[PDB]
Amino acid sequence: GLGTARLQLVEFSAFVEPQRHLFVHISQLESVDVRQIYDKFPEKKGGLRELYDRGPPHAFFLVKFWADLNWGFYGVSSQYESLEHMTLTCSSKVCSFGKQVVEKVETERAQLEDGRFVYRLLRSPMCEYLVNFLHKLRQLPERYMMNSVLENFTILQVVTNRDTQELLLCTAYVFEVSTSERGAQHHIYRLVR
Ligand SMILES: O=C(O)c1ccccc1Nc1cccc(C(F)(F)F)c1
Repeated sequence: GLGTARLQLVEFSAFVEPQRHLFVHISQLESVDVRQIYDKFPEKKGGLRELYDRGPPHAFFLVKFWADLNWGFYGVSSQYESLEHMTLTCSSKVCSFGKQVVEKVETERAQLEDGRFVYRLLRSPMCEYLVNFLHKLRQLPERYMMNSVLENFTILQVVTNRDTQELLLCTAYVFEVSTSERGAQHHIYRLVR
């Protein structure tokens, strides 16, 4: 599972609507050495290397997506849950060739449902930089070219307890493209050193 004692990812998805199309989808464990990816994110140092030093290390995950790009409103939907009532800050950074080019900061209040608290961030509009980027990527004539382009782009999500500023979840994403026959796919990994 992608999660800690305090906070779990229930569902994640990114999509376009005119019946929607999902680029990637997680509905709800191998490891990887964070040193192998230090370079994919800034040495900002709000990038990965510094965050990991201050831990906790069990809070840090890597997701590799093989996206489905064969298909307007662009959106992202996240759902988390916990047994504690919290307020969350969710920070998402896009990084391109080592440099942070987007930062999006959102908060969500716990909601009571079925004996647990859920934190629903639903249909957030995907930022414009990403929509435009996806429209170009969609044009490329060959899957191997898309992957070459995508090798230089990563996303980092940082979820903290807003009232204590404790990190609860830190997730790095990296991306390739799948063929239409093989649909979207993901693999989740703990990060270690
Ligand atoms: O959608 C935005 O505006 C977004 C902005 C900054 C950082 C991440 C963002 N969204 C996001 C976050 C995680 C994964 C994906 C996607 F999977 F769509 F690429 C998109």
